[PDB]
Amino acid sequence: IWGIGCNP
Amino acid sequence: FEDESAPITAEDSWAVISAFFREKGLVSQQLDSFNQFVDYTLQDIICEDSTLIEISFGKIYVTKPMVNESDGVTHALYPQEARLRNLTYSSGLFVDVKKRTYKVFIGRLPIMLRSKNCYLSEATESDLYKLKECPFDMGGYFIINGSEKVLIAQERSAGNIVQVFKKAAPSPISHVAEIRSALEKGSRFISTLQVKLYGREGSSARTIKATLPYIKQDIPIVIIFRALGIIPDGEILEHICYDVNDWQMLEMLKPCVEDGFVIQDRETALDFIGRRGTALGIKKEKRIQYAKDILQKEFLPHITQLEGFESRKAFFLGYMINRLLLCALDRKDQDDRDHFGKKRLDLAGPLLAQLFKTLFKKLTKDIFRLAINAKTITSGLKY
Amino acid sequence: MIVPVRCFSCGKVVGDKWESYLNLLQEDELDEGTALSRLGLKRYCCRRMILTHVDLIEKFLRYNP
Amino acid sequence: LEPGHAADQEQAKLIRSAIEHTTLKSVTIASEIYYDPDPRSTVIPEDEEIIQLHFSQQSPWLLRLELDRAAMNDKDLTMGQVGERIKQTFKNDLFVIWSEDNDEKLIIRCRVVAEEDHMLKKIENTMLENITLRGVENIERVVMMK
Amino acid sequence: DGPTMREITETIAEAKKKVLDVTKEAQANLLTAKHGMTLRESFEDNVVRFLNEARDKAGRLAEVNLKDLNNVKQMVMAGSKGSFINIAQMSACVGQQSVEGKRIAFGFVDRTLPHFSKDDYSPESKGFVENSYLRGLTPQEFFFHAMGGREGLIDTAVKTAETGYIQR
Amino acid sequence: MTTFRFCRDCNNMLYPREDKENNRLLFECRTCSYVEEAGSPLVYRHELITNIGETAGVVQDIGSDPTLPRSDRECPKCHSRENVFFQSQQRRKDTSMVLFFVCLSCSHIFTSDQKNKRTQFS
Amino acid sequence: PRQLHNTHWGLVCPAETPEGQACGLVKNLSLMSCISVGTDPMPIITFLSEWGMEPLEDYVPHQSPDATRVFVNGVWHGVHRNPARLMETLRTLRRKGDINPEVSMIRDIREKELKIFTDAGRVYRPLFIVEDDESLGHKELKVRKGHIAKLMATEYQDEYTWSSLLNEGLVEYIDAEEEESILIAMQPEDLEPDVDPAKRIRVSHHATTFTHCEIHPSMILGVAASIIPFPDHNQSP
Ligand SMILES: [Zn+2]
Ligand SMILES: [Zn+2]
Ligand SMILES: [Zn+2]
Repeated sequence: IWGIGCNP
Repeated sequence: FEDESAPITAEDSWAVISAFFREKGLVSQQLDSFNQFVDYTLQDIICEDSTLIEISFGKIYVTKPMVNESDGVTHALYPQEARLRNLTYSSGLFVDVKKRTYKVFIGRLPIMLRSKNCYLSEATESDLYKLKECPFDMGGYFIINGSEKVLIAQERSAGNIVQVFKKAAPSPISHVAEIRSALEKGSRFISTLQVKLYGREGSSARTIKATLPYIKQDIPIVIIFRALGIIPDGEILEHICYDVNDWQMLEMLKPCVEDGFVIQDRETALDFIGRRGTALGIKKEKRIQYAKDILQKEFLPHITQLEGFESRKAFFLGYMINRLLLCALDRKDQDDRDHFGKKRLDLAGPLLAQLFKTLFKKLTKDIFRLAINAKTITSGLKY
Repeated sequence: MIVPVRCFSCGKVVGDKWESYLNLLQEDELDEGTALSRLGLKRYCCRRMILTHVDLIEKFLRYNP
Repeated sequence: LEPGHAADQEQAKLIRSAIEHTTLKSVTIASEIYYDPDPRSTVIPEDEEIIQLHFSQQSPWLLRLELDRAAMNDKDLTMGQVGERIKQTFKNDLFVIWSEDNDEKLIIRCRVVAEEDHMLKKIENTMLENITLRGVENIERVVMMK
Repeated sequence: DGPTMREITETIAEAKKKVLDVTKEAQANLLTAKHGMTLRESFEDNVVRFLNEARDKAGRLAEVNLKDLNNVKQMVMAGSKGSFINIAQMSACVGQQSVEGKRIAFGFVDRTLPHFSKDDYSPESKGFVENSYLRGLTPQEFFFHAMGGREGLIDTAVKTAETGYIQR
Repeated sequence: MTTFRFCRDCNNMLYPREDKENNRLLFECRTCSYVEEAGSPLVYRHELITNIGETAGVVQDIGSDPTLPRSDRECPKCHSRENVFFQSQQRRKDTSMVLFFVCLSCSHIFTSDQKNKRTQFS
Repeated sequence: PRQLHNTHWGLVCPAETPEGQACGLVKNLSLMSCISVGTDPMPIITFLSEWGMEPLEDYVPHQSPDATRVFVNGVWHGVHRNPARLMETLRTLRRKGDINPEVSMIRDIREKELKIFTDAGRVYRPLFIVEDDESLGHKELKVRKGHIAKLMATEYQDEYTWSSLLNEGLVEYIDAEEEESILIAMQPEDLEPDVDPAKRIRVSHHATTFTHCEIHPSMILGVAASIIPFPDHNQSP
């Protein structure tokens, strides 16, 4: 949802 | 004053949409699929194997919805009553047999509400209110034993479509080109074809072998082309690689040519296959004949099953090999098994056609043994 | 099904303004906003009561038995 | 890294290349097999200098690999290293020669020392995959960080 | 703040320049691969670092603004529900969607949706959602955010199962 | 670049044979007894790093392909500004992101690769 | 299988799937999705050879590489040089109604292939057709205000129908497979040749290639999601 290295 | 040729605006969209829903409503996928069954598919099934060793089936008629009464006339049946009275909103099936020395009732077909065959399809608004059926019912379902039943669309992969796939680091096969050919009508004989590329990058002589049905061994593709009448190397590679300049692809095949050297003619080719599909006591001709029939009916059936179409399959087999190589050469990515364009959604229509076929094939078996069990059908469908 | 007797939130009697409201639209060709204020529905709780109601009884009455 | 060398971004690079596995496949541009009959003079123009320069049994078939200088000096590799590695791979069962580190092209030439063209394609393969030029078995990527 | 929204918009507009230049660079074959990485791997790497820096800085700009009256901020200052990431997606940029650790893949041949052209690695094409929830998402931003959304639902199902068996 | 030949008579693949006495390369058939001399001495070539495939797809009707991006660079030949461009059609991970343009006026293929290392792009 | 694929756009709702085990395996068709019912290919396969499709039995590749190969329902029926005019015709025929709208025809120019689909089970949706047959300006949607007036004219009278639009080449049906070969405009407005700061930010219309235009983007949604207010301001899950 958020971005790469985070949630989708 | 409002130039009819003036560009359209974003707001003008809903008009085009309302028009869409005004014509199809919300469950046209259901209705349309089922109507296609009743109207066309139903008949087409009565003509497949519509003959026995004579007795042949002719035309089909689908009654409006009626009820089988115990101690009573056959009544007309309206959905509202079918629900309440735990019935099955179905209509009778009548065929047209031709008994030749060498109508007729045949089962009940449950009917989808609001389909051409249903009583509510032509009903006006007040006709509905009198019939105790909400004018808001969209109806893409069936009424079986009193309960409303829906056939959920079953999604599956499409047929007759080449697809190459890489393979797990362990297996001896580095790539596979697959097709699951089947016939549109008649009987859907789905005999899978697999063109495998043996050996991983860096293995010695990566060979290509196909997998024919009923044959207990993968056959080098060159032997198959020759079995199909295409004998010389040059001619075979020409069906695979369509560019005389693509030395890399041509090079990937060198080991294929070598792998099929021994077999230098159509008969020896056919015998080669016939043997991997026949016991050790069978005479040459029978073997060769076995391989001919296989390549004719079990091999790439979606193309043809008739006779003089060997060149048509050689080019298609070559096509598959082309696409397989095009992937092994890192020039195309292996096919995406999740692309929706290669899926298909089965609905009431298609679904109802598998049962009906199979069932009609049982009713057709019994006849080979007015001596007609109508229940074989009305039960299977209802079941 | 039918015009609620009163406004859920405050109690205002509203079960007596449905026919009026209906006429205020057809025969007087007014708009729901103006129509509602002229029926005395000033606070939005009572407004929504009518502006949002759905007279489904009219459809039930169309059934024979 | 060892105690007194944790800041030398350069010793870190050396150790990286000494651990990271490296086969000939990772440094080769292309491989070819030529019919080059006269072990002395060559059919290939560019390699005339390399054969003369090597004077201060063999089959007529030639295996010729073209190595890339980038991946080369990158993984800190010498023509002499790569070559001496291949040679000490195929005992006396293979004639090996290679251009020098100054020549503009990195090229290796090998001859089997009759079903030749075949043995060669197998040998060509063994080289690109089974020969370790430098590094440890299994260790593939090797990244530095601070 | 009216001004903050201008600052936030430009902050992203700046990231699309940084990403646009790394493209021209890479399209010229000037990008240098980081040892043990493909050009394309390090290319993506940078675009993702760029975009995230944007998302982040866009979020702080929004965080800083909110007064003490701001109820969302009041909840955060106390501990009860809400974090930076939440305020940031509502007010400033929503962020970059992603499935399996990468930007939205070319489902169609060489493109994310049939509305783009082939070989479009721009942020708009590959899943960066510029708008906040407040501003609303565009159809493309919406689908991409649903793709990312589904990934979470899927392994919330998995993660759920796999843990009830491990604990046992 | 091992462009190989087939038999004159039977159209079968030819194989590399050595004339030991005169030390030269021949290609014989293994079906009949045909045999010819060789064009080049190159018998086999394996490109670990390849370029072929990059340009695949440059067809005459390539400009009518609506999905393709268009630019207005200048082709080194006719200087026209009607271009259609795509990335490398090879499907390797170790590929660059260089662009290949196609002059829609004279169908000339040019690149954005500032390290242009080839002349034909084939 | 349970992941939301790109090719699901417009055909299956991106939001309505059940949580849990059936997640992503149980889908819902978007408001305007339909499913092919099936058509006979004979007519098409006949027209094809009447129009220059060389039979596979007489196809020699080294003698015509540039040839495009044609497939119908998976069958490679033949080859055809200059397929461009055949494709123009095929589309015109379908836009008349001489070829069933339901039929999917795709031309992959770079791949030298032309594929036709007549089988049942293919999911498709309707899009506005955009061609430049209009002199006055540039490329425009073939549906004009005059058409919409007739549509609404037939509404108010409760005869210009959805089928009329199909018959007059104004709208087309499109399946995921064909969707591959086209470029779609999101809003008919970005076919056009100091900004409200409250609006959401959007991208440009650098497209002089548009072949179609979405009827309305909110149609990617299914029935359930079509009831959520402002679903585009909500978190995905
Ligand atoms: Zn009130
Ligand atoms: Zn011969
Ligand atoms: Zn030019």
